[PDB]
Amino acid sequence: SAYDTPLGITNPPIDELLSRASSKYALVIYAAKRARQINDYYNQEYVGPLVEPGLQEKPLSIALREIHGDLLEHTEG
Amino acid sequence: RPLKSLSDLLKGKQGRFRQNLLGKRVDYSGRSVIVVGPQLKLHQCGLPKLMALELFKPFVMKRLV
Repeated sequence: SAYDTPLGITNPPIDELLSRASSKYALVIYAAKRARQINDYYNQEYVGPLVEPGLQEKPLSIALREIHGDLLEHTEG
Repeated sequence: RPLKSLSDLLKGKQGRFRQNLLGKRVDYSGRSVIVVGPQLKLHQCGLPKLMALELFKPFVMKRLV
């Protein structure tokens, strides 16, 4: 199975991410909350990045790839 | 020309609810004429370098320091 190699913002696919949360809006908060987390760590919630980050990756993009790999929960209140 | 009463502040299309409250001008924004982008991907858009500069002005200022 192959769709193709995605470019930039379209990676990772939204479909593979939606399997990790309930709705698209939940997914938004997920990456957002984690994005602030990573940035706080760069200028010391302080954890990660769990995945090997390519240089200059926007912490939002890092948080998305984290959710792709099931690396974080992910509890809804 | 009739003087603008207190009621005239709230009521019209220039009344606060339309002119300011719901609709208001914003920072970090720009505009220009559009041209066809046939070589672009569906997730991409062509941004004039000058416009992209001023829009991102603080961002480039930070990384260049």
